[PDB]
Amino acid sequence: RRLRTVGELIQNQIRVGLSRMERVVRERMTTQDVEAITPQTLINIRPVVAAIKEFFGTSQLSQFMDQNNPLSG
Amino acid sequence: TGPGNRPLKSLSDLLKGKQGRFRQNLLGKRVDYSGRSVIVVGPQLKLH
Amino acid sequence: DFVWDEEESEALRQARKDAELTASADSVRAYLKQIGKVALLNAEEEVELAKRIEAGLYATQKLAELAEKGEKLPVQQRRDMQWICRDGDRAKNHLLEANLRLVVSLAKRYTGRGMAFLDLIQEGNLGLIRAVEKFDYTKGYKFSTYATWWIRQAITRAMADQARTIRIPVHMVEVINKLGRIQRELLQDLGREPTPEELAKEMDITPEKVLEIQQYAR
Amino acid sequence: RRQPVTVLLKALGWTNEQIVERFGFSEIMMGTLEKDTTSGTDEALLDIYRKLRPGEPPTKESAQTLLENLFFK
Repeated sequence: RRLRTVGELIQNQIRVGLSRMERVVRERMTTQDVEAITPQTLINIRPVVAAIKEFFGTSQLSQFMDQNNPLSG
Repeated sequence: TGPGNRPLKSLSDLLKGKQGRFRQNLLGKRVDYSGRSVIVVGPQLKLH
Repeated sequence: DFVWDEEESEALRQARKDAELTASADSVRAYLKQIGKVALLNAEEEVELAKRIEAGLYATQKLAELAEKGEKLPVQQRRDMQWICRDGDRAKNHLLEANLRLVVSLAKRYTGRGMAFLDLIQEGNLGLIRAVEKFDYTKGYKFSTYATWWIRQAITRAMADQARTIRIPVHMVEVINKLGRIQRELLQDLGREPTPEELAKEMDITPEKVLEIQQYAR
Repeated sequence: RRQPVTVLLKALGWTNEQIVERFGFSEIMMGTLEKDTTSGTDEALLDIYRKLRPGEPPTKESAQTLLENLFFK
């Protein structure tokens, strides 16, 4: 058994979002003039931001901190 | 099936399902004129 | 020819599973047996039938007038009129009998989209009833080509009617939901509607299965 | 579905001589090898592909690349 800590938990969702953005790049890299294409025009950040927001807003492991008292937190 | 690609409920389903007519009374239900509270020992009370 | 590749084995595996419904509305075989055999009719015979139909309708009109307002001609002539109306009814029946397989061949194109083959055939039959009510010997068309428009428009109207007997299989809902989700995601990220090749890439199925499953969507 | 383990070894490029040389120390492995209806790599790959892709047409490239994509790519 091992601990998937906060960093790895965030990393997995970053990976999913980057996987979506990768498909975005695969498409719009092959639909534009090779002269006009630039790195900033191949990338759509919205999937990555959406995945991070989804993690921090919906994941069971992201929880309201128990602020009953210092020991609880 | 309806627009959602799900079957329509028929007459039998009124009484067939887990929430059918024959099982409505059996399951627990909320009741009026009721309350709930923590208990403490009333040693001075009579048994009734 | 003879082939027993893996695809044929899978097809028979599917057929044995589909055969679990006896009088399936998707099967026209019993309906075809009920049609029997009636020969295809040429233009002269069809115009003859239409002429008889209209003559019988007019005979019915005049006979209905004479059944009420008196002025009845002697029974000997009334008997010939009574023969004409029956002849018109028989002509209508024969002219409808002549095109049931036309209805079937027009319906076979719409199968697989939700409605059973026999229900589509019934809609086409009613379109044919509509056709015979508007046919005209003056216009001179072949009845088959003329009635084809009525059959197909009736089938489309029934298909495009909000209230229809859509009877999608139980063993297709889950894959249709998956198709919808994946198509939605690909539309949102690709910037355009995905071609079935991309869908097949994502679902791990052959593309023609994508084209087949998409027919059930509405 | 379960298969004799040698069906995998042959699919990976092992000949009966190599399997005997490596696993000859155990009689159950030899009994599995000697009671396997598979002649060589291509037949083993096609047999694996049938189970992996039921109902689909098997071919050399399909099976050979599928077994690699499963575990080694």
